[PDB]
Amino acid sequence: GAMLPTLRTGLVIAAGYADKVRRVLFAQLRDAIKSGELSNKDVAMAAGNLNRVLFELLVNKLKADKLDVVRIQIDYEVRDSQIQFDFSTLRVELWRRVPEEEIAPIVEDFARAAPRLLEEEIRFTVEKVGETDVGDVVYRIMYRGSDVGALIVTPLNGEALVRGAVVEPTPLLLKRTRVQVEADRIDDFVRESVSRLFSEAQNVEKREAVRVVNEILSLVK
Amino acid sequence: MLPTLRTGLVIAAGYADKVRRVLFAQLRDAIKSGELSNKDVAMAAGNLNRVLFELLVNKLKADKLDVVRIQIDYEVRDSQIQFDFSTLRVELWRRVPEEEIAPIVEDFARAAPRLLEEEIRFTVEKVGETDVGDVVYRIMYRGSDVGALIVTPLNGEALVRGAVVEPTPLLLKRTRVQVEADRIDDFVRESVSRLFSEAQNVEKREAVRVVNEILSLVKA
Amino acid sequence: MLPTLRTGLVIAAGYADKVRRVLFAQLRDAIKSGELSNKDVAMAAGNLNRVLFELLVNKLKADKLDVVRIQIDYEVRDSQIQFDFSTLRVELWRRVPEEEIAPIVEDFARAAPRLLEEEIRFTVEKVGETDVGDVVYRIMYRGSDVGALIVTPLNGEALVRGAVVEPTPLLLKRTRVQVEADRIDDFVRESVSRLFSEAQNVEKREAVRVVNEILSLVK
Amino acid sequence: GAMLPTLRTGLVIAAGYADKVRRVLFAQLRDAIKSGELSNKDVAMAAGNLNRVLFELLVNKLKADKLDVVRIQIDYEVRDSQIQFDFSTLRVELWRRVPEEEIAPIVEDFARAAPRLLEEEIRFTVEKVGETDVGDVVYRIMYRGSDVGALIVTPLNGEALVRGAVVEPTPLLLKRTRVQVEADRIDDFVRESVSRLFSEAQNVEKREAVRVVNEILSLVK
Repeated sequence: GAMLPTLRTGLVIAAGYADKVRRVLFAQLRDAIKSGELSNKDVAMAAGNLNRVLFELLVNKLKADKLDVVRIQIDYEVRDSQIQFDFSTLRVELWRRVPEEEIAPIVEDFARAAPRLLEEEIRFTVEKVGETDVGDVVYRIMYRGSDVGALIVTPLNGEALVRGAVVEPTPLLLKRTRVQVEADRIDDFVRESVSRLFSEAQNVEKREAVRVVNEILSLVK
Repeated sequence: MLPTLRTGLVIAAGYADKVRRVLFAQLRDAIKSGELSNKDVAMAAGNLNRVLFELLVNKLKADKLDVVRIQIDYEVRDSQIQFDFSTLRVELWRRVPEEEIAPIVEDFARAAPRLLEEEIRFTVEKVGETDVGDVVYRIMYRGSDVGALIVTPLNGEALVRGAVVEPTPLLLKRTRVQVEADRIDDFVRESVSRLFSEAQNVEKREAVRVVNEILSLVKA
Repeated sequence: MLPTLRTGLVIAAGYADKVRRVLFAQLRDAIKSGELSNKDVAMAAGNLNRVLFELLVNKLKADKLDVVRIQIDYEVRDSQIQFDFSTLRVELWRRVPEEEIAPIVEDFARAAPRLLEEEIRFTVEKVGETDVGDVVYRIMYRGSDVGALIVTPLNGEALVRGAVVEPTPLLLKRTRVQVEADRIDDFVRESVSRLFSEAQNVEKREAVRVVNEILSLVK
Repeated sequence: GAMLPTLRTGLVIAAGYADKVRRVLFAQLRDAIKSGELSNKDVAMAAGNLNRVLFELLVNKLKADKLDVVRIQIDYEVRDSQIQFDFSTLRVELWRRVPEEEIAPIVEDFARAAPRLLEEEIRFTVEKVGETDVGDVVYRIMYRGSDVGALIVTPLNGEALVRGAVVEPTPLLLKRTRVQVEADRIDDFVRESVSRLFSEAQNVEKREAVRVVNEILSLVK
């Protein structure tokens, strides 16, 4: 009734799936082999059997190219000195390669505009989402009309505290910042200043940005 | 020549964190030594990620569940990181929808047990003979070249060794059989599948190497 | 700046395959483009591996079950890889014998289950006011600094949030508690463990960023 | 019952064990989460609790430094939307850092000689093991007095085929090579030529060399 361990290859070029499967299976069963529950031979045969099935599935049925990408997982049971895969748990993902002829032109041309983009300031817009229990105001942040983050403003007297994050086009964290407000409406000040505020935000992991966006949005909902 | 930032294969939704993590790993010594600040590296990765966003999401229309692999050279000058955009390479692989894959995977879940029951059927074709008179055969699976074997005739007996890469990598270790020299060809054609039903499961790279070693003996 | 072959952490027994695999991966594009052959790369990795063997076994006296991390710069000249040995760096960690580790782990393993669910006790030390008048506290575990807490006094209420990195990373999200302003110090010293007993389990890196964000407001 | 899944960190610097533990557990339980069998919260708490316990073991009991390396594994059972660790399966390995001050000077000195050490053929020695049933001669190969490989010699007529493999000081495969030599001179020939032969051997992965050595040694008797 307990969950079974799972053989997972992660992403691998299709030409390499067989040795990925074998190496992962050996790594997972290293202790079973040292303990004498299983022999090397047992594990090699189990991996070889699974590769034999995958070959028919990936190469003959799905027609995967050797330069495509696959990810495979399957659960297995080791008991009574025998390994059995549970094929009802087999999952296969496939990604098909975009021909270089199609990509390279685009990349080449784009690389010419790149040195500009590296430095050029990101322009964002905002729309009000609501207020918190404590009277903070929450805004959604957008990049080219699409939602990418959130901002939270705490009104003071002719100033305010601002904090927020965006996930795109690069993940940024705007740490608590105190700013003088020169506009009757906080709304007006947020509209004209959001891009300037983020021009000094810090670069972080996407995961961190996502957490902060979600925390802020949760305070209004 | 320059260090290269390399992501390896990554799901597109995760490319930015991979870029950041790889760059920090590569420049950990330059930071520990004060040559660069944590901030310098974060900003470099951040700026690169911004550029990659426009490329991947706009120009290449990559979906977040696609796979990408990215590399670009960079230089560390005067405590600044500078990317060489003429070395920017991007690879893209587009996800096959579950609808196309799931039913097919489902079939093999069902057919796997009986598929494993069957001995793998191989066929052979003579390729040539070596300097010392060993006979070399190519091995095929469903008509396509997958391997090779080599047979050394002795007096009334013979040594056999070989490998196949597909449908699973198998190494046939040196095996001694009793057979008359003038029937070795008949022997190979009749018994290739039986010989390999007892071969060793190995890495593909090993089987690939053995097949090439064998074939090279009959190619001048 | 030159490319750098880097192994990351690897058991000494396996450093050779790591060096080889990393070198091929880094030169994948130069091979494709005929700048180098597979033979050239394989041979370069092989020669480097031989040199590292001598250093590891003769000079560093590394055991095959020790851990190493190696790096060295290289360039490609006239279709041949050339290593720059002035940039060779090797780090080594020596295995603590299993015989010494196992009794300690085994004994502790017996108590682990009890310890698993038990409440973590924290203490605090007031740091002081921020510019706008929130109050920051350091959080300590067993007399050691592990986190920070920031309290924003309201009208008969206070907002509290914070984080600790040890003994496990926890994030206390924005929480509104009923407390009088003159009672805040006492409330915090009295309730910090209770508050964190229902904090969010997070990554250590998240908690670190939050602790630094908070302490920077008063440093 | 069936063998349980195992949480394994691989090698990790001690200061990073908690996040490795958390990331691996999430990766392994991603499907249980997506299926509704477990929540993100369940997994986060399981990992956090384990990390809490590991903190006491690593930092206080084994007294690991943050810059040491550790590797941790423990089995766990998931069933009925509940994660339970089996602490009787907890295994921890520790490696203590060798101070830079101590290694750096050794490495720097060695690096002076490294280039001139590549102008040098690897010197192997051999010892005869025995003959195979068909009369091939098998030798063990040694480097620094230790067994690192094997060679097999098949006498022809005034000639011989030689092949073999070593795993140290770097993995090398000597492909079938035909050489001129009288049969009663093979021992002498092998002593005098093994190092010269391996100077042109193929560089391979360690496992490839191991397999050849074993297959050659298995033929003896």
